[PDB]
Formats: sequence, structure tokens, C-alpha cells
Amino acid sequence: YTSRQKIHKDKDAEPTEFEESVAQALFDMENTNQELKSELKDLYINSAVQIDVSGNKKAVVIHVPYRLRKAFRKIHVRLVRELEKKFSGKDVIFIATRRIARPPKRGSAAQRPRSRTLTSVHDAILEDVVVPAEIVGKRVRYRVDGSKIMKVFLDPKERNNTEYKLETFSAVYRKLSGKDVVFEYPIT
Amino acid sequence: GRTLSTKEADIQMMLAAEVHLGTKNCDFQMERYVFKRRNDGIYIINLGKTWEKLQMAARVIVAIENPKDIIVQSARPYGQ
Amino acid sequence: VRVSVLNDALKSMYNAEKRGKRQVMIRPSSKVIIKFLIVMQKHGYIGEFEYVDDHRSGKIVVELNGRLNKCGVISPRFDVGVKEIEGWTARLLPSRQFGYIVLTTSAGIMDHEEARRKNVGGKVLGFFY
Amino acid sequence: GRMHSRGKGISASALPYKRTPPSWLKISAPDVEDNICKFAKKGLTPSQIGVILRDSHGIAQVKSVTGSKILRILKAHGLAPEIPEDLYHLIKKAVAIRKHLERNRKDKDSKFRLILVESRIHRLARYYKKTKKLPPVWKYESTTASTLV
Amino acid sequence: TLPNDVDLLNPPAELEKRKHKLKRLVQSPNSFFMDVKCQGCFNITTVFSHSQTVVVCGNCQTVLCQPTGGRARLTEGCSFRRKG
Amino acid sequence: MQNEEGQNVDLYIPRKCSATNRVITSKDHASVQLNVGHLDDKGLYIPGSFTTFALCGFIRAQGDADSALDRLWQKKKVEARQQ
Ligand SMILES: [K+]
Ligand SMILES: [K+]
Ligand SMILES: [Mg+2]
Ligand SMILES: [Mg+2]
Ligand SMILES: [Mg+2]
Repeated sequence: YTSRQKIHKDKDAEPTEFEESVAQALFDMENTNQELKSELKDLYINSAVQIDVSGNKKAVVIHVPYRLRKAFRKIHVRLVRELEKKFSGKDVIFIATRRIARPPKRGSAAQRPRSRTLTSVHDAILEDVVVPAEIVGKRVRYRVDGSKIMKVFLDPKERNNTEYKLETFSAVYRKLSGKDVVFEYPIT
Repeated sequence: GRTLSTKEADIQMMLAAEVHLGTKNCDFQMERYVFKRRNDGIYIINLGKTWEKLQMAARVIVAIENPKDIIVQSARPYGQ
Repeated sequence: VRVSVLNDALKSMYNAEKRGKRQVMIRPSSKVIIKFLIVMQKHGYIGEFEYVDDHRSGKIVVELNGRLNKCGVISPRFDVGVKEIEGWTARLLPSRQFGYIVLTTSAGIMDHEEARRKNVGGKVLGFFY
Repeated sequence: GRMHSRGKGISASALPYKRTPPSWLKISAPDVEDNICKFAKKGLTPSQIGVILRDSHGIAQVKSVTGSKILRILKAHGLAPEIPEDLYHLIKKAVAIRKHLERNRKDKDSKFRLILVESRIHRLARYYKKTKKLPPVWKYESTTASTLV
Repeated sequence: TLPNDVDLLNPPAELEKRKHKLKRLVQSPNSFFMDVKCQGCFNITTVFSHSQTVVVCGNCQTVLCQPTGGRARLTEGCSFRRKG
Repeated sequence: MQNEEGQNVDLYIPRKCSATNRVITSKDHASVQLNVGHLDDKGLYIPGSFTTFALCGFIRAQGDADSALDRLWQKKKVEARQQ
């Protein structure tokens, strides 16, 4: 089969050139690499986007089906390290696709699951962005000027894997939810 | 050789004089200056903070234009 | 039992400010409490405050400037129209030059001067000065 | 404080901030549900099942691995008891107190405690009737309470 | 400690450990899981530090711990390693 | 306090506690004002140069004046290059 099977855009939309490039990269990863050949046969991405994080640096965010989030997680590290070498120093982020439902209008009898609330989806996205790190604390500081800055504490165990991705995580989260977040490692 | 600094010699003199030996009780507002409690129960005073406070008191005293406006008194016989 | 978390928060801040503490702890947290604190901070009556996540109602640590004379809750939350604001301010505030009454209107939680500006009524939450 | 005393104790559990299972744990959610169902079939209440799992199988919190509470899992498999466990234990205590009082008419302290326990039973039963965990016709009667258990 | 001498958001670890488990800035338990091994059997079992039940090794049918008021008391032969 | 034109109207501007920010009143005879002298590179006092701290009676009666003054002096010395 072709690489088009690795990309499934919503409503069968036509992907851009970056989606095609990422799908091709995944296809060659499945084919050439034997260790990941078994895992990647039934894995496809919903969409792929590019976000700039700093001068002369950029990051690529890949959205994957919700039902395959566990499968992607169990192979996250190898896949990210293999894909990074192909984009010339661009970090790769996997975020499961989720739907946000607006609150029911006042007086309506419609009920919305709490998982579909904006806050729950934002928390899930924040949990997914720092993979493989695990969040161990959260602080929100309300500045005098009226701005909010959130501090997220990550487990030091994944320091070697996450330390260099902090700025990319901040930029990606800001783009995805418009929230200012900083990452720090507890001292101990 | 290795000549000691002024603070080093001052703290050595304080140790020789047993300036760091507190009592068995600590005031809650004097705790910030106490280093730790020894097994006996006598609190050990942090001599670095003592030296810094001595310097601060000297800074305050030196700024008084007329020394005759300063009064120093001791109730106990030892400090007279 | 706990009936008004906002009352507990404001009373803790008032007691700490009277004692001279630089920081105070508010537990549990609430979005009404956060809005009240933001209104207070907008007018320079408090410093930066930080929300602590504990997978529960939460906690807040507030920096105290030393400018807060008294912050208090009003219970029960009486209905205040746009025409009753003058009487409520006369009852509650030390002067007409400073001090604020916090209301909860359909347009959001705001001080009484903004409520007069927007011509919106609601319910009285508290006061500070 | 306590509902029917002046005790002000604050002893309780302190759930960890981490909601995910520990790395060393390897059991799967369907396996945990299977053990829970087996224990329930053996005649164990959700509290007992949780205690056994924590103390023996290294499952600190069932919700962490399964994603749902023990009683929810039992109900999903048609294994939840007809009456809730806490109300069952309260009724058992009331029955024991009444049985003791049958032979001790002078034990006025037991009478006081029976009054308190039956007040608790009635309040809990009212709550469970509001939430439809008991049929509307359900009613606690001291005369035939022993039959219910 | 005087209130202005400490930060409520950055308390020293010693103070946080000394505080009651529920009175810490973020609640955290004092219990833990341990890997207990019998003296003679290579089998390894996970035991809660405050076990309320008498944990028995399946192989040799030997009691590993005894419930107490607080932490469970292990049998003299057995040894434990902190699992976490 | 100022008039609409902009004229100063108050009789005087009272001092404020360096630690508590409280207003120091005219009859507050427990309040103190302290000057901490500055030192040059040779550890010599520079006449006329010092940091001024004022403490109200309320804080001093509480016994917290010592720690508050220590903290304030530490911060001000860090800012003023007095070490
Ligand atoms: K009671
Ligand atoms: K208890
Ligand atoms: Mg409410
Ligand atoms: Mg009652
Ligand atoms: Mg209590």
C-alpha cells in the first residue's frame, strides 16, 4: 500500500504538503526499520502541524486518533527520536485528538460529558505534551498586571529526555490553548 | 601561614570565649539565630549571624554624630 | 460547617494583615474567591497571589501589601439595584473617595463603581478598603 | 465533627497527588475487574475487596488501573448488593443492640446507643431513597430487621 | 519559625516531612509498598507498609507481616525493600 | 491629599512603618527611627550616608522589630552594594 494509509484527515480532507511528508516519513519508518515494523503497521496520524518555538528552531505537532493514544504512548520515545533526525533538529509532539463541546445554553436540558469540557481537554493536552515526563505539581501565579503564568512540575526521572524540550512544550501549549506555562523540576 | 581574615579571627575569639553556648530554652523570636540543639539540650548559637549583627550594630553606632547621646548600661555585675 | 468559603478567605486575609504577615493562606479555593482577589489586586490592595493545585478545591497564597484596612463578606447576599449602590456605599464604606463594594452581576464580578458605569445590578458579595 | 458524639478526630487517608498506577505494577484492568468480581462472588464487600487488593496484590487504588470505582465495576456485572454496604452494617449493629437489650432491660446506655444508631439508619435510608438506591416502599422496621440480614 | 522568615509556597523539605500528612501544602501519605522476601524462599511479595491483614506467602504458607496499630510488623526471618 | 487645583492640603505627611506600612502617629512614642551607616571599600564610614528605617510601636511591642529590621537591612544592603 501507499503512504496515504498513514494519514486520515477529518471529513476526508486533503492534507497539505507537511502532512504528506510526515506520512511518508512514517511509511519509511515502518518499512526500513524492522524493530518498529510490527508496531507501526496499524498506526496512522490524523494531522500534522508545524509550530515555531524560537529563532532558527521549530517544532512539529502530530495529532493522532484517540483510540490509538495508548499504542502511540507505548512506542513514543523510539518514534520521536527516529523522527527528530529526519526533520533536522525539530521536536515531534504527539497529542491525541479530542473534541470540546460548548456549555449547554442556560435553561437547556442537554447534558455534556465532563471529559468534553474545555478544562478537562486542556489538562489532557498538557499531560500528553510532556510525555514521557509525569506532572507532579501545578502552580498558577496571578500577576499584578493581570496576567497568569502556570508552573508545571515534572518528575526528574525523565530529565534527560525532557530538559531540552521545555521551550518547545511552552510554545506548543501556548499555541494549542493560549496559556503561558513554564516547566521546572522539583529539587530532591 | 594562611593568615586568617578578620571574621575568622573574630569567630575564633568568640569560640574561645564560649559566645556560642546558649541556655536550655530558646525564645521563638531568637530561633532564627540558633543553629541546632545539642544532645544535652544547650542551644548552639550561629556565630556568623552574631558577627553580622555586631557589624550592623557598629554601623548604627558609628552614624551617631555625638557619642555622648549613646548610653550603654549593664544591670549584672559581670558586664559593668 | 463551612458555609461561606469567601468569608473564611477574607477573614484570614484581614487577620493576617492586622497581624502584619507578608503572606496568608486561603483554603479551600474558589472562582468567586479568585475573582474577588483579582478585583482587589486591580486596585493595588494586594500583591501577587498563587493558586496551588492539590487535586482538590485548591489553595491560594496571597502577598499582602499592607494597604488593606479591612476586607469583609456581606451575608446574606442582598439584592442591590443600580439605585441602591449609593445607600450601600454610605452604609459600608468609610468615605466616598476610596473603598469598593464587590457585586456579582450578570455581567460578572466587579466593584460598585464599574457597576455604576455599566448600569448593572446584582447581589452584594463583600467590601474592602 | 462526629455526627453523634463530640469527637473531633481528623484521622483519614491521604490520597497521593499521582493518579496513575506505579510503574512496577503490571496487572491489567480486565484482570483487576476479574479478581474484584471473584471476590464479590466469594461474599466480600467493596471495602473488603479494596483492603485485600491494597494489602496483597499491590493495588493502591483500583480506580488508577481500572479507571472506575469498585462498586461501579460490581454493578456493571450485576453483583452489587440489594442494600448498600454501609446501611447493611448499620442495620446489623442495630439488630445486635436490640438482641442484647432483649436480655438487659436495665442497660439504659444500650437504649441510648440504639436510638442513635437507628437515627443514623433512618437518615441514610432516606438519602438512599432520594437517589433511588432503595425502592420507594423500603422501610426499616425494628421488629423484622433481622430478616433483612 | 516566624511567619515572615519562611515562604508558604517553598517550605523546607524537613518542615514538610514533619507536618501532618493532611496539613502539608499538598496532601501526601506516609505509607509505601515494599517487596518482602522469606528466609529460604526466592518468591517475592508486595506488602503494604500499614497492612491490616496477615499476608501469607503462597509457596511455603508463612506469615510475612502482622497487623498492628500503625505499620505492620514483619516476621523476623523476612526482609523488605522499599518499593516505589 | 490635594485640592482640585493641586495644592497640598494636609498639615503634614506622617511616616510609615518600614515593616508593617502602618501610619506612625504623633503620640506613638514607642516608634523609632534608625540610620545604618554605609562603608567604603576600606570599611570606613562615609559621613552623611546611611539607610533610614522607621518602626512603629505596634511591631516593636510585638518583638518582631528585630527580624523585620534584619530582613530590611539585608535587602537594602544587597541593593546598595554595602558588603
Ligand atoms: K455531634
Ligand atoms: K480514623
Ligand atoms: Mg456554594
Ligand atoms: Mg447534628
Ligand atoms: Mg475537624
